[PDB]
Amino acid sequence: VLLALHDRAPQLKISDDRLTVVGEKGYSMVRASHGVRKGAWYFEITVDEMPPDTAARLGWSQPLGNLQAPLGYDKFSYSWRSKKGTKFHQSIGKHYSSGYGQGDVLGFYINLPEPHSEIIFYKNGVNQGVAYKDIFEGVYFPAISLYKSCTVSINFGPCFKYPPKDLTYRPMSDMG
Amino acid sequence: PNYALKFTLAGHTKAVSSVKFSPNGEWLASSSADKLIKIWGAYDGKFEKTISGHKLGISDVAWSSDSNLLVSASDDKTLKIWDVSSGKCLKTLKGHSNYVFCCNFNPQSNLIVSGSFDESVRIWDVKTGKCLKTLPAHSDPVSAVHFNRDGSLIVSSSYDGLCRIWDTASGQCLKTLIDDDNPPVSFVKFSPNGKYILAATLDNTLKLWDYSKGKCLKTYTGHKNEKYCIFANFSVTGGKWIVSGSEDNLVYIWNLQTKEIVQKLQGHTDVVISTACHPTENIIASAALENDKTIKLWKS
Amino acid sequence: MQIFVKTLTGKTITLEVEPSDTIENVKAKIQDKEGIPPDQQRLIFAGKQLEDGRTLSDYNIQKESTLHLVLRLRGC
Amino acid sequence: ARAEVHLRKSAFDMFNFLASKHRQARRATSMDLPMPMRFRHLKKTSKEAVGVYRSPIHGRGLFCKRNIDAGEMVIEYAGNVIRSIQTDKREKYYDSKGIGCYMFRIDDSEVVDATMHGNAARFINHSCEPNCYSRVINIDGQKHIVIFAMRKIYRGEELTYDYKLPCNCGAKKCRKFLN
Amino acid sequence: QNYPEEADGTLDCISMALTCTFNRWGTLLAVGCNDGRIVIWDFLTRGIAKIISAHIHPVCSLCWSRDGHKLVSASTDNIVSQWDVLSGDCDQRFRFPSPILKVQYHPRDQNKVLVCPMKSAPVMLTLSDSKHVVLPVDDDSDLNVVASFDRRGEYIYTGNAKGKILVLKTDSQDLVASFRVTTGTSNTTAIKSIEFARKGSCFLINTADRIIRVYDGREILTCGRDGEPEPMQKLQDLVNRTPWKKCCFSGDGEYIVAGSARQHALYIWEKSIGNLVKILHGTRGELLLDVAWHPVRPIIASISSGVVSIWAQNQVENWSAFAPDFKELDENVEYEERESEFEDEEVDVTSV
Amino acid sequence: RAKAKTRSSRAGLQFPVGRVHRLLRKGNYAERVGAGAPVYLAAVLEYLTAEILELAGNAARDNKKTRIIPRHLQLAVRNDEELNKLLGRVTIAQGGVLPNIQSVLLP
Ligand SMILES: Nc1ncnc2c1ncn2[C@@H]1O[C@H](CSCC[C@H](N)C(=O)O)[C@@H](O)[C@H]1O
Ligand SMILES: [Zn+2]
Repeated sequence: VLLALHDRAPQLKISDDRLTVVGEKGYSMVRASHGVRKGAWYFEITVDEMPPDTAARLGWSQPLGNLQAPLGYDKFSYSWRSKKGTKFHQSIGKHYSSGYGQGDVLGFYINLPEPHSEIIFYKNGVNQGVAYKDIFEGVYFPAISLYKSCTVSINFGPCFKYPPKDLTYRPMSDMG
Repeated sequence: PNYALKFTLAGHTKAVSSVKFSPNGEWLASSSADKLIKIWGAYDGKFEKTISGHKLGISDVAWSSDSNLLVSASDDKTLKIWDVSSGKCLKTLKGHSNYVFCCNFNPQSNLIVSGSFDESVRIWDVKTGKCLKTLPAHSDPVSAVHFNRDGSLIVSSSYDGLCRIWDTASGQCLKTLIDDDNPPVSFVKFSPNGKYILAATLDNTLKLWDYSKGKCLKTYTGHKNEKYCIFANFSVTGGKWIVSGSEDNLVYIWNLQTKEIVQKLQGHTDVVISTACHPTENIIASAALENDKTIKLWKS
Repeated sequence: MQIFVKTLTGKTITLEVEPSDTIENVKAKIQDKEGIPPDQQRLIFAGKQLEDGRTLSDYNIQKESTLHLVLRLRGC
Repeated sequence: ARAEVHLRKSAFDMFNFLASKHRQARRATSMDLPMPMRFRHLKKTSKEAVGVYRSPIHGRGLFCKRNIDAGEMVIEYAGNVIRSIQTDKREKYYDSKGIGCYMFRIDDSEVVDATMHGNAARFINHSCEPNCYSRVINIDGQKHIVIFAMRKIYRGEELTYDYKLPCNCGAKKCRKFLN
Repeated sequence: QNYPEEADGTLDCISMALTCTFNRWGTLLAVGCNDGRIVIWDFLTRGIAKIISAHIHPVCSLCWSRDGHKLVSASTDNIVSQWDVLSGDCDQRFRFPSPILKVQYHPRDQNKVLVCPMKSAPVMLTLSDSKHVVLPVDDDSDLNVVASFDRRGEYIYTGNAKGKILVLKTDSQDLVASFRVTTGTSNTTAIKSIEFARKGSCFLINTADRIIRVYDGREILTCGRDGEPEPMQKLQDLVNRTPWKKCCFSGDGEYIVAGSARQHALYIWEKSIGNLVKILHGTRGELLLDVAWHPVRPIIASISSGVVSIWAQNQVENWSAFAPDFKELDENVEYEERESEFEDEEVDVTSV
Repeated sequence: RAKAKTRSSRAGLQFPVGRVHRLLRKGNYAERVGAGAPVYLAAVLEYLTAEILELAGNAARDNKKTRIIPRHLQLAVRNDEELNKLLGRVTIAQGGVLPNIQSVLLP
């Protein structure tokens, strides 16, 4: 699936294969043009490079968030810190969960029927923490907010490499 | 910790401002607000004279290292250099446009610092009485100024919670220690070696800031100091006691080894604003405000 | 003939030379063993400046004696 | 005098720069040269061009010491190159700290902070008949913020510009609402 | 910082200054004058500390003691007195041959003073009584000898007007080490003054062919008697040719200052590399008298026509000593601050 | 018979010392030419050359160029005060002028 062009921060290294993103200095949260509304949709975040001192905030942020927003600023955006899992949300400090290794396959999922949510930190089909509860209906963009130039890819194929176990979803060849 | 009353210096007819010991440790001086600076002894309170010749009131009186020369922080916006052995107006020196509260000498006795109310902290001359330097320091009346042991540093306390260390030779600011609270900082002074500064703030808590690093070490609790500007001292003869005046008709003496209520003296009838410690002996002065007008000599 | 050279710092070199060797050979051996450049090897024999173009059978040098290497400084 | 315990003991101010004194072509920045020829000489000139003193208008202000000519450069507004959402945290933060806003945006992407880091281009007051303005120029890819002039400015006159709430400007063309 | 650069005022308080010296810590400055007056300043307070009337005839030599409480001088009247800084009274006084050059305490003991008369031999004295030991001179023909103690106090270096340096042991007069200075091709040159550092073994010889030679204090002890050492560093001026007047070392013995006897300038070299680093000019038509150096801080005190100048680094200040939470930058700096956007120690306070 | 070291390297310069000494000997200035005179004069010529090329390279950088043409030498000389007093009666070819319009001519 192709990325966006004008609803984003162009100073990042949207690399020249149109399928791989590289970050820069600062949490300039680039967000894709395929935000969830209803049904069931999932993709992966495939790490091909992760140097040290590279915190990678991953989550789901609304169109109401800033293009330069920290992922974890408000009620409209979650967070998951690499240092002791200490997530920050509505300016709340809670030492909560664990970290994440190098070169793994990431990817988060939410289930919003036409509601009741399934918001758990999804890593490799393994529980990493029940995050939050009872959001409102709306749009949530794929949030890529990196600290350094860690080259990570992204999988848009229906043949996922680490999906959640027993997931009800739809193939990604219908959004773009 | 066995201090008992010996004598009582009486004769001051207004609120007693401050009493200080001579540097040789033989002459506890005295003053008041009635334009009368008396000269008393140390071991019995023996009368010598009463220094005057002014036009308006008197705040404070400084010393000389040989216990001879004096200056008066008068309240006619002037600087009158005095003398113990004669009692003569040696140098009549103007220089300020408001009153003066604190004034001190460097240990080599050639400069006069004068933290005033028109906020021009000046450095005067002793031999000729000429103005020498000028420091645009504060936006508040300066409460305390002090030199270190050698004489290369000047400290300054204010009302907005600021302390700045000033240079003697060049004369610019070097270190500013910051506080989130802003009480009127009443009386700062150096350590007796010249490597620490003891700060007195108006939140009923004293603080001992380390000089070069820039953080505090230990505090004091259990004293009453909210309205006025109460002095403090050090003790090197016996224990590590810290002598200060009191508002609730007491004498505030405690130890940083204790950090708790371990000794209180009692007997005053007004707010003791100024205490003084003796360099070689265990002699403690304590002078109160207008409802007492007496001085209680404590002695171990 | 193993004579010695002690400097002013307190270090003594152990040179297992022959009684008929040259100076630049000693310079090359010191370049091999120490890494110190030979641009300062002014040896002192009874206060006299030993000339650099000499041998050991010239100054009537006693065996297992002590010479002295004094460092010099130049370079801008 | 040791007894009259009075008010006016705290002011809650960062700068105690309000002093007792408050004593308020040929050059390359005034020539018609291209822009990086002027921008290089700018920072060497701005140390002797202007200064900060006690302004009668509102707090402190920028006061020249030398005759600025017409249409030349005066000083650069330079501080932290932050992005436009840390500005919200700092607005609420110094709302809790009571410190005012020093936030010029270069464009609709990033904002220059002048609270923790900056130079003497903070202390320029607001007015309605000003004598200075601003542009955004290009020096080797990066962008900068230069305060120009509008007419010949005499030694002692205060420099002001339009920032774009009751104000103490007092000018005849006042608006009385600065938003 | 390092070696001074800017002119920085003067001390135009008492006229007709002639010579100057510092103590070990550099807090006092004794200066003799043209009528027997010794004025002491301060550098901790930048003010005059004490003025003591000495004599009626001028003073041409001064030396501080090790404790700092005793001075000694050598006026025109052949007077060598152990003065006081507290009372200020002459104690000892006895006449010499009428020109006297230099006096100097022993660097460890305030009992031994080394007086160098002009037309005589060096005389080592005592101060517990009136003993005097006339030191031996090799040539005994010219009688123009300068001498001084070394740094620690173990030896005394002596020099004649023929370029023959001798080493005498400080108490038993043991002529153990000697050399003749290799001046050009064949001719020998005079010796004007000998000075020693404050840290180490190096020293300098001021000859009369206008070249300053920097030796090492251990090569002489290595070479022994009648050896031939060569200098570590040869320093001169060849444009103006500059006959020198006075030399001394820096604080830790790293730099060398050398005042001029013709043009009123001061030249500063390095000792390690050996290159000229700065020339400090001044008033164009004066005449130079003395050069000093502050032992822990870069201050030079040059006397010229009674005016003492002080080259003292030109302190220029800034902000951020007033507001410590602020950093006054110069150009733009981009960053974000953090990657996550939201004991009983009893120390002696009266220890000196 | 030793290794030859040119007199420029012995003084730490970049201009030649031997060529300056020859041009003083073969130029009818005096009979005898001292030893330190070409070293002094080559040091002075190197200082003035570096002093003008600094400013010319700065102007060439500010015009978004890599090389130096005579316009940048013109701007560098005419903007400095003391280089302008030294090169006062000198025409530099292909140089142009400085922008200067009088005050009473523009509306
Ligand atoms: N001319 C003016 N009249 C009233 N308020 C002004 C003003 N110019 C600036 N201000 C206010 O003051 C702030 C600028 S900072 C003012 C100068 C300096 N900080 C000082 O007082 O010492 C802004 O928040 C603005 O709201
Ligand atoms: Zn207004």
